[PDB]
Amino acid sequence: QPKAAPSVTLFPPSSEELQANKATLVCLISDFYPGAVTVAWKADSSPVNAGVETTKPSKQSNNKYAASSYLSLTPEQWKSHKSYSCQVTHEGSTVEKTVAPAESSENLYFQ
Repeated sequence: QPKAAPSVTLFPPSSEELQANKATLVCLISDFYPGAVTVAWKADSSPVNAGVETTKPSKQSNNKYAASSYLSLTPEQWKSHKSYSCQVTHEGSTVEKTVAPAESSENLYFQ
């Protein structure tokens, strides 16, 4: 069970939660340590740490563990920035990603 570099994938909030004034970030993590990592997030200027849920990992076809984190914040908080970044700690290594999600998609509106 050697070292495994985790993946980083940021996704926009769901319309279901958005409509109700809510946004939950999703961080896809695969091919990493055996359920051993550090959950961390980064916002526009103010970095995040607490208020994030972590679901138990799961072995893959290659025995590689896969997990994901969820950030609990308002829809306006994320909407303030163009894209979010998910910090993934591994073997003493931390990396973040940045990508702006589609706009055409439905967002927080007057239900």
